[PDB]
Amino acid sequence: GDTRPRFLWQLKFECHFFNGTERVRLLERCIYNQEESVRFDSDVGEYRAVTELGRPDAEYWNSQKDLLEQRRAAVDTYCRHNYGVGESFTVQRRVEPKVTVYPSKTQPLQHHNLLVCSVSGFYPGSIEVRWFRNGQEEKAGVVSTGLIQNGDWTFQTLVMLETVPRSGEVYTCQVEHPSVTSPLTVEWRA
Amino acid sequence: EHVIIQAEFYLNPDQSGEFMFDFDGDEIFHVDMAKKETVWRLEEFGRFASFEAQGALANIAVDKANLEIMTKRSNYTPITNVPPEVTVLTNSPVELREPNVLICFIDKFTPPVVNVTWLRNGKPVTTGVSETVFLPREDHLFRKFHYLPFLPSTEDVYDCRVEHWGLDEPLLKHWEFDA
Amino acid sequence: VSKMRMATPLLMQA
Repeated sequence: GDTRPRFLWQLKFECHFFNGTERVRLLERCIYNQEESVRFDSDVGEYRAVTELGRPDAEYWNSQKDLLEQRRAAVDTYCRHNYGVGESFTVQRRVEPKVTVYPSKTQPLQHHNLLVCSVSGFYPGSIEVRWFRNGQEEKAGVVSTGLIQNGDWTFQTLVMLETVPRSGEVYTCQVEHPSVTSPLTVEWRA
Repeated sequence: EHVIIQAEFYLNPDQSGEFMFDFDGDEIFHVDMAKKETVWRLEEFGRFASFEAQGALANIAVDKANLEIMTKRSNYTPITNVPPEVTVLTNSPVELREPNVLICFIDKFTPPVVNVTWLRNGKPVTTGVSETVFLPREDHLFRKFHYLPFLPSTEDVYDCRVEHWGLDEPLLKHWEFDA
Repeated sequence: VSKMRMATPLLMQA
């Protein structure tokens, strides 16, 4: 069948923004297969061979100072321009999380069980989840899936709590996120 | 910190090209090479911004030429097939008979060529399903999402069959509800 | 405002 070698070429123009358009850094990187070969860093002002394979291109492009000028200016004409274009629906995007608490398994009480705090469909990805037992924060026995990207500009995450639930116990999951004025709390009574 | 990435790639001999913009790991839009038009990830995006898709093709042209120059300079050193990690999950906790979406998450792979089909009870599904193009990674591997809207039931099992040159055989990632 | 600008790839030699 089709058994030919494959040859991949990638080009990435990376605009890095710190404190908005206050501090900007342009990274133009060329990757052959799995190997970055040549790179432009606006902090440096010129191309640098990341590997020997990309040295011809670095020398070749650096020899043209007018191209270097345009590249340095790109921080404004390109990076800062695009930031402003999409800022409204990207940097300012905020989607409130849906928070649900439920026992992992159906267990009679007084037996080990995981308390699952489901936090799904939120944006952006910055988030803080906290477990409480009867008003007291519990930092031990917390297993997390970490931040999960859905691919549709939403994130989800599961923060689980190792517990042996007693009748009368109150468990609270507190969620903090840029999309809410105050912490979201959800209770589960054993 | 925020990061906007203009990501392009070209693959030989497949002759596959891609042009997309990325924001903090999410796709803003990509250019459909065949139709020569901008496709926004979220359609709302197209109401606040525009892109001359035609320019993306000029770039891909240069990329293709550069690839062949590079291919030769490397004495025809081919890419190593790195098989993907595959994960199936729902975009929300499952409630029997309550609308949901299965997410086939394909990750950490290269080259950006893959074959994905959903199987319900051993049979392909096409109705309602959608996918994303290949998302770029900092290690220069790729990321990809496949979706399948569905009503959870105790009577159905699902599989996300993934084909990639890095695999010795098709990879099935099972998902089913358990009472 | 208000269209996305793209950076252009430089061409190699030979």
